[PDB]
Amino acid sequence: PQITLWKRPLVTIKIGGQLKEALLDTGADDTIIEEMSLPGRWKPKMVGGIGGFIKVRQYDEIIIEIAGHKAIGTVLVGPTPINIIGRNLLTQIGATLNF
Amino acid sequence: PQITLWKRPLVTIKIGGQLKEALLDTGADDTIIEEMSLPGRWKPKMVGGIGGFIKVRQYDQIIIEIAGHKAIGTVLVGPTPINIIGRNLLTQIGATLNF
Ligand SMILES: CC(C)CN(C[C@@H](O)[C@H](Cc1ccccc1)NC(=O)O[C@H]1CCOC1)S(=O)(=O)c1ccc(N)cc1
Repeated sequence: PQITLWKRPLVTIKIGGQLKEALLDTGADDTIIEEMSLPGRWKPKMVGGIGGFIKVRQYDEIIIEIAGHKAIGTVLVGPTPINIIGRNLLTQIGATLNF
Repeated sequence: PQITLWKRPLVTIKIGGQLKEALLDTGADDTIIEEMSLPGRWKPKMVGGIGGFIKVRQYDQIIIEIAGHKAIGTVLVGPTPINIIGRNLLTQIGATLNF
């Protein structure tokens, strides 16, 4: 699809067997999802931006379906105020910014 | 242009005759730039990011060029990790997300 930016570019995703809403975010280097259980090992990471940093769990090799497009990569899990699909997975679904 | 997302989508902007670098951020509702002088009056604004909400200065009807496209609109000035062009000005320059 072509998504305009009059409103937040929210899409449905499937992760961990769960349907969620997430923001398509070209300003985010990596994908971050609100607290949930994911399989496998993880390591701690700090991510920050406006208002400072938060501590997250980094899970690798996670499959996520994004508006019907499947893609695999690292997913961070932590107390994000919104679910964010960052560049590490946007590239996999062929997302571009056009103007 | 068509901008892929393998690297951060950084572009040149011009504000007040000065060139700066900024991030095209579909996840940002608002445009926020690092401390600088802008003309006119400002109003208070609370901006929410990954770490919480912070106080910034809101300037309206500011002329800004973004990768050679003209925009005139609201610019926030505050503690940001990088200059961010958000949806308020991305819409003006006709940017869309495509996949
Ligand atoms: C600040 C930019 C450079 C980076 N962030 C992405 C931004 O899109 C971020 C996304 C977001 C939306 C709403 C609430 C919370 C976060 N929007 C943001 O702050 O909007 C502010 C700035 C003006 O408008 C409002 S991040 O969330 O800190 C982050 C960093 C690292 C990764 N791996 C993932 C996310």
